[PDB]
Amino acid sequence: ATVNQLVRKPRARKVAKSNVPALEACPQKRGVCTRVYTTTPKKPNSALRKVCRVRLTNGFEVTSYIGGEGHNLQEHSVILIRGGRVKDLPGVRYHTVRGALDCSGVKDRKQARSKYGVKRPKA
Amino acid sequence: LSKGQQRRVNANHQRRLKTSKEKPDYDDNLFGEPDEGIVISRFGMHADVESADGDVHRCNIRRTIRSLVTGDRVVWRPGKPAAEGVNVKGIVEAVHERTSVLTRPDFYDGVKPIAANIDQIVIVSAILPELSLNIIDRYLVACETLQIEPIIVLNKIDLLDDEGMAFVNEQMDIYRNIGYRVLMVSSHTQDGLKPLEEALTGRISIFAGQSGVGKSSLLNALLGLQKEILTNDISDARLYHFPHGGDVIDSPGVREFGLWHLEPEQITQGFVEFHDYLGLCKYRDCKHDTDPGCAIREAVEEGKIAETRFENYHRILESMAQV
RNA sequence: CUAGUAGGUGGGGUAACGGCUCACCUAGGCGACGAUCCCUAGCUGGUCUGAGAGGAUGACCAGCCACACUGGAACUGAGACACGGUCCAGACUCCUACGGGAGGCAGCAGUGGGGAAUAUUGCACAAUGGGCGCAAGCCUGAUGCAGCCAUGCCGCGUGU
RNA sequence: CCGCAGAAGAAGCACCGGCUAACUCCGUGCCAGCAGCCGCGGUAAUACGGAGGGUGCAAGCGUUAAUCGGAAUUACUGGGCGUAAAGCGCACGCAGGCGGUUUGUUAAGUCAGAUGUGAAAUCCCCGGGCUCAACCUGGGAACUGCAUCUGAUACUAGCAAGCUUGAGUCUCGUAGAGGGGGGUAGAAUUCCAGGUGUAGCGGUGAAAUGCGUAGAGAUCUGGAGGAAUACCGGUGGCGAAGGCGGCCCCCUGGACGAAGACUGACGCUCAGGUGCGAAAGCGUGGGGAGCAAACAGGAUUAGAUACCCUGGUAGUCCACGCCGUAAACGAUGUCGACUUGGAGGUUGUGCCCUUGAGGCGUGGCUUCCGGAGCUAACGCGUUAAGUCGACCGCCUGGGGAGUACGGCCGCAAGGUUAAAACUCAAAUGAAUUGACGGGGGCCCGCACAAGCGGUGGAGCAUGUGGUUUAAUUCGAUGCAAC
Ligand SMILES: [Zn+2]
Repeated sequence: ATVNQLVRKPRARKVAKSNVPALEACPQKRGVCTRVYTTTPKKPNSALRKVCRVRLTNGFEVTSYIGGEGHNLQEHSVILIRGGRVKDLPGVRYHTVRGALDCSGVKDRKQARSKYGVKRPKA
Repeated sequence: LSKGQQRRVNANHQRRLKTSKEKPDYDDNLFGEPDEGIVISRFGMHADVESADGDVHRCNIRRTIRSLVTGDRVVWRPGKPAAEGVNVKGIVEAVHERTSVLTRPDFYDGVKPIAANIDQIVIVSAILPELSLNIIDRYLVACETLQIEPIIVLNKIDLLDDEGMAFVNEQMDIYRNIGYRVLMVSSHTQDGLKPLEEALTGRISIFAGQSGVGKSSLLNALLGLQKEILTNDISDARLYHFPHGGDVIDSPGVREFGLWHLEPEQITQGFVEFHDYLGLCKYRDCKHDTDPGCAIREAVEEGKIAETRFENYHRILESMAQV
């Protein structure tokens, strides 16, 4: 528009709202659960989920989804987050690594075993 | 929603119950053994269910459940064993066939059963400020149609006086004349709490009244522990348990027993008394109004049939076509 | 909004211009051309991205600067207000014959601990580099390497 | 580097619904689960679990975390605010921004050369060297700046020195609800003193409080007052906006036209700054007709601290002051100049047998239709939302939240300014088609209507539903089952 104006205020683009704030470009963080909560899915898109508030070390609780199917999580239970989000569960924005720390792999998935970090079979 | 897909689906859910009951460990691991329960509280998306053990569990309700409501006793699970123990964690795997239950009328939104497994439905009511037999009249038909027992309870009697009661009790005598059950009392005052207590003895029933009839007083009067707030001014699906046995589905609505339209020939069956007023009339199709030689009319203006009952019965039929 | 503040006189001080300084004088100086006040930040060449212009940055290597346990100090000196000097107050620390003392890993290696995570308490003076030295040479965790890491990149291959 | 064994010791992981390259069999049955997205699964799922088959990728792979890229997704290049987010009500003016027409001028900007400067490594052009590559090395190019010097002098700049079409000015008119102040009347009505007069009046889909024989209502006369100023009057006017309507006077602002004469760029915009602000409310103090939040009765209703009725305070009008929001709207920033028009509106005038109402021009602005044009559309379209230029304001998805907190203001309300967290994944637009109406209109048919005979009661047959039965076979049921 004008120069005039431009010289006074610079243009301004957005500053992105960080979807997480497990931050300090968190790769991963240990957290510790709280308990393993449970909550409903979304209005049409419906599934139960094993999720859990997590007592992260940087200090921010938040409930994570517990991936896959199989399980091993208590109330008190050091755990490791990753981001994520169950696009059908509000409040999820994470994802606790399966196979990490306080869990190993679930039983016998075969496909994509890295997701749900599982060994290689006996071959 | 698919009546067909709904059907085939029904069978599946049904088998799931019996199959799960067959025995457990094959089911297992996330959740624990199935057990019976009834629905006390409705969390919209959750439900509080009291177990056989007698400990309530807030549970999820698998989509596979078309619906659920208060007064629904049936099978259930909580998550695991471990999981109930930190924080009420459970889920409702399936439900049972509501043996006895009732629904609300509505306008757009269709009829929805309010509660199931009911032995008696005590109509509340209150003298403050003023009653309207109409609300009770319409309710009487409901109790007959679901083949439930009705108890009318004129409450808050302590609020009446000389020229206040002499017109209350008598005016209600109609119920004592046609064989209905009633017990004047006043929650605030705890009067006639003996008769009711006995009546509720070994029975499965609940109390619902119109706008502000002392429902909170009576439910809180019989048995009230850590929770006596449901009075207070003029204002407002959980079926609470009784002190002497029996449960009462309280949701903030039920007490306002509206009136839904079931059939046009049933209205005549609503009241047993009609069993003698529908014998021989003037017109084979005499709707009992301004016909020449009617039977119900010749009885009403004759002193036997309570006029008030006529106006109310006639209004009910005119209320349905109000759609 | 600014007090030793702005200048101007005087002196004093620095290797040197100056309020640098003391003393003296004047009463300015400053501000939307955002002073000042606040939050956050090593700076920079770069680096990544983008057709570009720009955008996001600022590891590694090189220029700059600043810091060396918390602080506040000068001295010494070519040169320092001086990481592995000095003194003081300070917090720790630690030792002690309880009188007093000793200590400084934003080096190197390793330790704790912190964390999502980042490697040996290895080797060498051979080369290059530097200190000191008259060379000799000595010293030099700079450095050359060697150890570890599929961290990235590249290649090769695991068979035809 | 030479050598010897021997296929030996060495391939993985993901993905394959669509986007987005890749498909089947089972299991599962809105469960378990998925996942970037849209979304998948409630009995044949290419998406879940398993299996196979193909696609990809490679010692490496995926995922997660990170940055920009895509994104022209802040829009210099390179967006937008008539209706989808976005023009402040509205004005005025200092900083500022922008600048009619001549010359001179400087050489400031500009330009141009030139003089320098711009570590090295990157990078790039070109080459070479490590078996290739990465890498390395050499050379060039480049690193698009600053500075200085010597000019160049079109424009911009500064000043100088000029002009006239901008602006401004004088003059002469017009029209106009421009205002402010003070008068003043009528219409009507509240209330009144009475006239007449009478049961009822008043109120309502029905009713009631209320006034009603104390004479209401009604009628007539007078009077008091309160509030607001019909018909005109308008698709009208004037105003910066908000708005401003009886007639009269006083003080006052702006707009426009015409001969003209005059000045001489004195202008445009404008942050801040200034003043003004539809209705609420405030001061304080009056007032008080009508109306009317609150409040009180009556009614309605299942309830009805509603709509309706009797009403009625606050308020309303006056002053005064304070309060500062308006869908403050043409939902359309400012000032300027342009580019097709037709009918129109109200005011001005030249000229022209006005001989007439006037004709033909000529200015103002505003309506309605409207080309090109422009536009996502609708649409707009010489009064532009076209083409432009200059200035100024704003908008950066939805909710969050016009809120919080700070601020400032303020009697208080409250205004103003304006976030975060988060959460959502789309909201939003318009246009398109149908459906949709207790919308409206337009038709007929035994729809009504016009008649005929009916059916409906009464006794009997089919049937059928209830009820019953050991069985009372199975299906057909709002007209379209009987
Ligand atoms: Zn009859």
